[PDB]
Amino acid sequence: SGLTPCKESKQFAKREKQSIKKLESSLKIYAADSAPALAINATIEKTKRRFDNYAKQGLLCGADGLPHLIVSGDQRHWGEFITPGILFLYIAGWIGWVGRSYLIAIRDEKKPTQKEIIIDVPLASRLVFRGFSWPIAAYRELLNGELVAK
Amino acid sequence: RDLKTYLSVAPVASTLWFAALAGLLIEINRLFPDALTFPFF
Amino acid sequence: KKGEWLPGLASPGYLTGSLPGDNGFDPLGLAEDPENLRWFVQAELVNGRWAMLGVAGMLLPEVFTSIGIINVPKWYDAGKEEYFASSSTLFVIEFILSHYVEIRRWQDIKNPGSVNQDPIFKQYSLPAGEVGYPGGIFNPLNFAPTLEAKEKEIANGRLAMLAFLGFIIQHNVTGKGPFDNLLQHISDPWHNTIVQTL
Amino acid sequence: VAEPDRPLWFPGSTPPPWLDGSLPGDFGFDPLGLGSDPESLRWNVQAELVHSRWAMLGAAGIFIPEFLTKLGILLTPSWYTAGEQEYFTDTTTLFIVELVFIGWAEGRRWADILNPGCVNTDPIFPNNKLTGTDVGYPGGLWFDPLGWGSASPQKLKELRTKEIKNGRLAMLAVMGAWFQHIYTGTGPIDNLFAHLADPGHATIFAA
Ligand SMILES: CC1=C[C@H](O)CC(C)(C)C1/C=C/C(C)=C/C=C/C(C)=C/C=C/C=C(C)/C=C/C=C(C)/C=C/C1=C(C)C[C@H](O)CC1(C)C
Ligand SMILES: CC1=C[C@H](O)CC(C)(C)C1/C=C/C(C)=C/C=C/C(C)=C/C=C/C=C(C)/C=C/C=C(C)/C=C/C1=C(C)C[C@H](O)CC1(C)C
Repeated sequence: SGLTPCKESKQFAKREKQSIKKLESSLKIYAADSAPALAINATIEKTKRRFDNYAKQGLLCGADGLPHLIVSGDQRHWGEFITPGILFLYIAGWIGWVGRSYLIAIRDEKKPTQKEIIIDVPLASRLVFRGFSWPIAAYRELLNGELVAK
Repeated sequence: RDLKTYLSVAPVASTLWFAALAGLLIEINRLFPDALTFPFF
Repeated sequence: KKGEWLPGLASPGYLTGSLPGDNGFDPLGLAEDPENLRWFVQAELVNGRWAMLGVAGMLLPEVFTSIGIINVPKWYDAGKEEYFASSSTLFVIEFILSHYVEIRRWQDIKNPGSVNQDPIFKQYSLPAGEVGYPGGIFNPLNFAPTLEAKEKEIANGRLAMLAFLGFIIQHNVTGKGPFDNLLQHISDPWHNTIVQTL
Repeated sequence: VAEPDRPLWFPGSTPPPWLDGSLPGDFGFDPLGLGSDPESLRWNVQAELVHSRWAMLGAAGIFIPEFLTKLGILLTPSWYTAGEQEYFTDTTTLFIVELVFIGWAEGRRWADILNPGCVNTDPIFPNNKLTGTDVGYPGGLWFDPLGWGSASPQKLKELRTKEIKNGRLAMLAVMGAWFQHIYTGTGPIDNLFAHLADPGHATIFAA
């Protein structure tokens, strides 16, 4: 954390300033009441909103003038890494768990490959929401998690 | 036609799936752009 | 006949209906395995029981405070200051005791034979036979623990948890109290709803 | 109860085999073979019935501009633009309320489609019951007080056919009104009058 918060970084302010002037420059050729003008003014308003949020959410900045992320585990920045991540692992786990629920449903059947190239959508729709409680995979792990043959 | 349903759910199932995903992702961004962090906690 | 959480649908097979509060409700097949089912039954009990007191503990004082019979802070506020002993001391204490009494029912769950050793001297014991339904001193009044009677406990617990879920979520966004939230809704329901708040 | 010498949408043609003629309103019309398979068909029949019933209620929507145009009334607001109004409590709230009741209504009909029973009960009073056999004809006092619903085939068929035919007509109607407004930016009835005044030059082309 050898950095300075973005709220109080001159370089971070110079970037917002320089960016807006560039978009405003383009604003000149199109005159006022105009489609491009409204499009550029919308980018400018989207630009201000962006920088505003970064400062607002206490993100440090580097001498470069750009925010940098802390992933150490520090509590002030869970938003930077840890919070989104857990969110990921939830979804990743969801997808994988549902995907594995399908293969087991498919495995003891006729031609199993037939449903791997042509999806059983009724079956899939039945199993998709099981991923919602996928971290109760843990309780499968206490018993039938993985194969004993290997 | 059973069969038409059958053409579907092939790798057209992938594109219908990813097109839906792309749409959802795009709208989220349109709604919440330039997000570098999760700020709700 | 059993109760159907969903009329048209059929109940799953592992749900015999020999269980209190069984309405064939396992759409995600969490209880397909029987062991999981036992564990979950026990879990539902306790999650349901704590919620009962909690909802009650949380709600009633708020109501009484408004009546003016007594003055206490709102549940989401009991935490800051004002107690003999710090917050830390209570915790460690809460922990030591909760740790003992549970690391305690757990034994009865794995193998149902942990009723003796009461107190340290062995004179007193618990006589009975259902997990998560201990007897003895636990039931001073000896109300028949009739099946169906158990049905009522579960329903309340299930209800309590929706309430608890409601209180907490309601707290955010609202920034007020459940009873307060209720008054706002009661004063003018069509203008006070999740719609006006969010 | 199939009739093969029934009139057809296409007099010369041959109808598909699945379109038996047993069903009400069957003119042997499925060029795309959408009703090609029995399972799909049952579903389609129910869907058409609902669309037809809903469309008919919608037709009333056509009805109001009539009185407002001449009789008057508080129904003067055009159906178009009707939604964005301030009455009562805000629309969004209304919609949410609507979603719950109607949901229960189908999370309701749906069970019936999938099964044969559930009519069998009024959950609160398990005795009110009510029964009508057949699919999208629940029957009972709530839906069939007069009881003209229960009857005999031939009669039921005739009556039922009437239900569907009006519905199909109603469906085109509603769609026609929606398009009519956009292409004309006016009232449908005005469109109606305008047409009569100058059917010769008053058409889609006029604009
Ligand atoms: C079943 C199933 C299966 C299928 O298959 C699938 C699905 C559907 C997924 C599912 C699910 C379900 C569910 C949802 C469940 C939930 C539950 C809950 C919510 C609970 C709570 C629960 C809750 C709870 C316990 C709570 C409790 C609480 C408490 C005590 C409290 C206390 C307190 C008080 C007094 C006062 C202060 O101031 C605060 C406090 C301290 C805090
Ligand atoms: C695919 C195919 C294939 C095969 O094989 C052959 C064939 C048969 C040819 C085909 C086709 C067919 C068709 C064409 C269909 C169509 C339909 C329709 C159009 C419907 C509508 C339908 C329609 C509908 C429902 C509608 C409804 C409506 C409504 C309710 C309304 C309501 C309302 C009103 C009143 C008034 C107010 O102010 C507003 C509102 C609220 C809005």
